Amino acid sequence: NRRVIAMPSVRKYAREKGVDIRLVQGTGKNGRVLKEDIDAFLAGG
Repeated sequence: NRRVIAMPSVRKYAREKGVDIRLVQGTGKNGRVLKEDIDAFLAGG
């Protein structure tokens, strides 16, 4: 197995944008992928 440190909202996010939290830049407590983390993943440059 391999549980991810994301929230029910962040999941919908990656599901609505097409991103995979599993590989997002989780900066939250204990590497927690938050909304800002999702935007950061898709953003950059």
